[PDB]
Amino acid sequence: HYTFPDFIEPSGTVTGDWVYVRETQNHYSNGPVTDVTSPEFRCYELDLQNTAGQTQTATVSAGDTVGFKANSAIYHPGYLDVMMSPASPAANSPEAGTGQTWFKIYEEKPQFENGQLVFDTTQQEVTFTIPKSLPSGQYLLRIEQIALHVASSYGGAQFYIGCAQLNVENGGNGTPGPLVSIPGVYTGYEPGILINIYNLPKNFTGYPAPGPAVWQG
Amino acid sequence: HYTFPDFIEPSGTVTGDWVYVRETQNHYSNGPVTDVTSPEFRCYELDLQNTAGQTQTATVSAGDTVGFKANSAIYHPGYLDVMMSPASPAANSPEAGTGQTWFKIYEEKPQFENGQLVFDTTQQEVTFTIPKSLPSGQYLLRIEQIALHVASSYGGAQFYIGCAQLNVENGGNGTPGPLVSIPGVYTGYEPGILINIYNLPKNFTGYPAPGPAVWQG
Ligand SMILES: *[C@H]1O[C@H](CO)[C@@H](O)[C@H](O)[C@@H]1O
Ligand SMILES: [Cu+2]
Ligand SMILES: [Cu+2]
Repeated sequence: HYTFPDFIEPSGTVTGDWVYVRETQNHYSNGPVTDVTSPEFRCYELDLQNTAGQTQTATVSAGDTVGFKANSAIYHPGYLDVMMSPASPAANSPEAGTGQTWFKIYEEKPQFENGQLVFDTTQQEVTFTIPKSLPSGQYLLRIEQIALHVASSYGGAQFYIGCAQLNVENGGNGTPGPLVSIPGVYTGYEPGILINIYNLPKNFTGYPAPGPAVWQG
Repeated sequence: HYTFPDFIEPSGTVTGDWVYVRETQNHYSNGPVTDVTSPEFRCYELDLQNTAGQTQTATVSAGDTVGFKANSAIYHPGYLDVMMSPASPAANSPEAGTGQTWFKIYEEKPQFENGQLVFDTTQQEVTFTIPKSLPSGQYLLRIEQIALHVASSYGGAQFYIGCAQLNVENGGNGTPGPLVSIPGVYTGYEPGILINIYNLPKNFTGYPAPGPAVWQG
């Protein structure tokens, strides 16, 4: 149970709560979204229609390292990913990211050792690189942790999400892919989402990361 | 989130919901006790004063195999124990087991190998032997699973509890010990209760079972 209220800007400053990140519904409860088919799986805003317009947009350069800071240690075992979408008409529009335009730029997978998965549950700041070749333009940047501590049953996986609003400058001519929709990216039946992390399947050879591969940009 | 509504009698019959097991407060929620100091940590009854009187008492013999069936798979990782107390004035008295009279008879313990804890989260029926040397008389039989999936913080451990009411016949001359009170047995600071199962401390040699040593009778 945690939120991602703070955008970490290119020079390493942790910005204010919900300044550049769309304030989420769980701003107080810290509870997860658990229905991957729901529209609110996209950015989980306090107000899906009003929150974007109350959120500022951060200017960055393609190639910059940026991040999020969680309100506590990211204490559930899971998979973490960061996905991006061009934001049309702009980063502060609620209609941004409603099409098949999302691509993955970063992930942190559990390790696999001795027939057991290995997790890091002590991280609070998550940082990563905005790809150098990413074209200039407005983008949504979505952090997602899939917490798997009770994921053995359908709808058991817990998703902790935040969407930052970006204005990306000094971009290249890359073509991000593969592309997915959110919701749409998951069914809930994926082997990395519906999973018993404590007693793994017989032919388990490593954590299968769900959704698109990381775009090499 | 599970309950232990069904007593498994000596012949292997899984008995009806709450017949010999005191109906618990989470009879619908399946939610856990989290305050080890609370009086209801004892048997977690729907009504601490009324439930015992509405619960039947199972006649068994010392040496018999008995147990509990949970209402689903016991799917959280943790530590399971079974404790007993002589029940005065009777097994159906709410006053039973209010003293320092509890002893451990059984456990299911997580394993430690290569720096990782190993759990079994697939069991639904828990069976065990009532020690052959146990003195004849009325007893409470308390099953407890300490779920550790979120136990890294104080009060994070989740306790799933059921108390069966027994009339033990054909007993022996054993003297059960060591003895504890419930509440009283735990403080919540035990290294087996206040614990990050995913990222274990430097000087961690193996899972330290909380509470008293198993009484081998
Ligand atoms: C703060 O530091 C960042 C990261 O090195 C730069 O991108 C930025 O121009 C400023 O100097
Ligand atoms: Cu949580
Ligand atoms: Cu539970």
